[PDB]
Amino acid sequence: LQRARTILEFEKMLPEWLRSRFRMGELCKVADEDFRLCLRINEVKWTEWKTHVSFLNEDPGPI
Amino acid sequence: RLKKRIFAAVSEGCVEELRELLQDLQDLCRRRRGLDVPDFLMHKLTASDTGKTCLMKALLNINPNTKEIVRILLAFAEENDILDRFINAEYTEEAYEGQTALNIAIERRQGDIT
Repeated sequence: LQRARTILEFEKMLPEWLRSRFRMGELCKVADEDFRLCLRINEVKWTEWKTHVSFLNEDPGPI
Repeated sequence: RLKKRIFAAVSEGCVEELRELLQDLQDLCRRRRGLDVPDFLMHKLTASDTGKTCLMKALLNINPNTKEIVRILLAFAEENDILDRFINAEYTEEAYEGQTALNIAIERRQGDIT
């Protein structure tokens, strides 16, 4: 929590052109006519086996 | 545009749409020179950039009517004498090289289709 206050105070003293260079997230199409900035997190789960039905991409590699 | 409607109908689970696209594929092939007809019919059922077949496209999209669709595509390829090369096609791109339709059916936990 103490380090988090230091991070946000450093972020406010940056110029607006340099705020655009350091940009969290990527633009993704999550639905029909719906574009949102999103953050990617990977995960491995060994205990609940299911057939995968809901996904945004058929091909599972880094594309 | 016959290639586009087959891959779309096989993903959504449209049985009655699929049988009509296959009969029109039967008609387009019979009026031909007759030299490389198995090379022509595998040119229609395969995406050219990835090597993905319409059998692979159905198994990636599990529907309430998936097990009926697979029987239609296998009975179709049997009567055109290409049942071997249709069921053992592979991906060609470097990311997924070697993956087959049996590989997809095991990962999707389809014990009856395997």
